[PDB]
This record gives sequence, C-alpha cells and structure tokens, in this order.
Amino acid sequence: GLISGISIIVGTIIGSGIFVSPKSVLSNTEAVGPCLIIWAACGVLATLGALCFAELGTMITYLMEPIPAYLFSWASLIVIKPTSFAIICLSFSEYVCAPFYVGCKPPQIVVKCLAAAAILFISTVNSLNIFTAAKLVIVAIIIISGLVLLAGAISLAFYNGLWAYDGWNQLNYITEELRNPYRNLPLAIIIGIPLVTACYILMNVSYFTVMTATELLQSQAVAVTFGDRVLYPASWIVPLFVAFSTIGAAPAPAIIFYGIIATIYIIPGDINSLVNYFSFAAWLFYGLTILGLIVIPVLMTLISVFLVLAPIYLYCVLFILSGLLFYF
Repeated sequence: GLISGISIIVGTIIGSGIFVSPKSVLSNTEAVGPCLIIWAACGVLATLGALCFAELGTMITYLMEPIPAYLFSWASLIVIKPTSFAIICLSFSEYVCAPFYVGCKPPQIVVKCLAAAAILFISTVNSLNIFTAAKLVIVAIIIISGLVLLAGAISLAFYNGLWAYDGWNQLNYITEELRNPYRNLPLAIIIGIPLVTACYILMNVSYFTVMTATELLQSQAVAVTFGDRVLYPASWIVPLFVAFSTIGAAPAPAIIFYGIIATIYIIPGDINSLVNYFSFAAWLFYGLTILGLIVIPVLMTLISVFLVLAPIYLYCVLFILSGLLFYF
C-alpha cells in the first residue's frame, strides 16, 4: 500500500543523473560544504514541488493550464523531451567508453558518434524492471562502501542539482490507481522525496572521502573513477551497471520526431551545455504552473523566478518564446 507507493516514487526519481551532476555542481560552488547545501536545497525544492503537484494534479484531472498551454505543448516537443532524451544518451556514452581511456579523457568525436548510435538504436527498438533493480544496486553499493571508509554561479548549481530530481512533476499520474489519495499520495511524497535527498547526500559524501575536491573537476564520469579506487579487483561492475540502466531510462511519428531533432542537439552542445538548456525552459513553465495555482506556493514561485532571471540561454528564448508566438 503505502510502502509500494513510496517504492514507486523512489524508482521514478533516482535516475541517471546522480553520477553526472556532481562534476558540474562542484565546478560552480568550488567547495564541499556549499555543494552539499545546494544539494539539500535542490532536494527540499523538489519535495515541495512534488507536494504541490500532488494537490494541483488531483483537482483538475497541459492539463494544469490557452496561450500558456500552447507554449507548454510547443516547448515539450523540442527543448524538454528531446533535450532530456539527448542528455541521458550523452551520459550513457561518457560512461561506456570511460574505462577504455584510463589516463586521459575520451575524444569528443568518439563520444558523439557513440551517443548518436545509442539514439538511433533505442529509437528503432521503441518503434517496433531489471534496469531499476540494477540502478539501485550501484546507489546502495556506493553508499555502503562509502561508510565503511568514513567512520550567476549559484544558479547553475541548482540547474545541475535538480537534473538528478527528474520525475517529481509526473508523480500523481502514476499514483492515482493505488489507493485513496486522501492521506497517501501527499504522505508518500513528504517522506519519499526527502528519503532520496538523504540518499543523494549519503552518495555524494562517498565521493569526497575517496577522491579530493580538485579531482572531481577533471573527471567526466565520477562513478568509474570511484569504482577503481575502492573496488580495485572488481572495477568493471560500476561502469557496466550505470550504463546498462541508463540506456533503459531513455507512436511511430512521435518517436521518429523525437530521435531526429535530438541528434542535432548533441553536435553543438556538450553534456553540460544541455542541462542548463533543458532546466531553463522546464523550470520556466514550472513557475508558471505554480503561479497559475495561486491565481509552499509562496516559496515555490519566488524561488522559480530567481532560477530563471539569474542566468539572464540566448539560443533558447527564440524557440519557446518566439517559435510558437508567430504560429499562434
């Protein structure tokens, strides 16, 4: 009942963004303490957002909001779904060819063609539970193995930190068929998302006790370097499981259109230039969704407008704010 809903919520939240985010979130904070503080802030922000969506999605059942709705429909077809589809494939590419280049980083040409090949493969397969189980093993191993050896620039940290919390806005869509949403859906979020937040904090401190702060910047795949410095004899299980589960997390005309325009997103943009490109448009419409409810919400709105006006990206406002307004 309740534990099943909690497990389902945890499963759709812990994605392939916990071992890709720290490298980009430490390059902006340049510290360890502020990094964990930003991670906890992102966790509590995702918790509040999911708790608000649990009360906004079960009362109006695009469905939450004319022109704004059209913009959301237009943005979710170019810069939201295809961009997030390319980030998952870029994360899989930078992790399956990382052990091959031990001493030095992999070439940019190799990771792009390998990511493009991964895009065309799953787009063809989809046009015709094992991933979740293997994904939780790495998160459990890194946390457990981390404890046996233990005892402007502020807006980009939120963008990279909130990418790990991907799926907090679609929780009420797959949780209204379990039990009564009276005191079960808001209860499974107020203790389910913070449980992932504490899980992410316990996973981030496992990196700082093995490798120092300066080694995290020059490491594209932070999990493959943690797998050889702790589990030296068995070091191939980390880059294999996180890659076998990443490819799983990633309608014939809809899949083809989502795989064609996603290939042109990895050519001029790296894995870091796309997280701040997707989280910009995503949180822009998230703030409009919270603002639509008002017209927790007093804080969700004041923190969402700051996450958008602080970086102001130039190649994004002419696609979501100019592309459809000429069509409408």
